[PDB]
Amino acid sequence: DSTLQKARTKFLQAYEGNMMVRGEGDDIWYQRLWRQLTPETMEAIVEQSQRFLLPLFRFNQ
DNA sequence: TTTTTTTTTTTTGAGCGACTGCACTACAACGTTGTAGTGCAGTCGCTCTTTTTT
Repeated sequence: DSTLQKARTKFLQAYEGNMMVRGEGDDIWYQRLWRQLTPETMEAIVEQSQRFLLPLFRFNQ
């Protein structure tokens, strides 16, 4: 549960950044699809990133 | 004085302060070895209000 909460914290930190760094969610291409980040679309993005971005960190050294 | 065209994004926080690991000597227990304090280095939280006057 601790890693499942820290991953949600990192996802909310990288999607919507602080008041000094522009986050990834502040973009004209993501606001057209959804206006508010629902947890269902968040889990869909998590599943797609686990399906595709896994060999990025699997072969990293 | 006449006239020619062209579709590609990129970037952005760092100093303050603590936690822990590794080393190194000072000093007491058993010349050598275990306990304690300090310093250097890598890693990690955090954080930067409030508003209205013709």
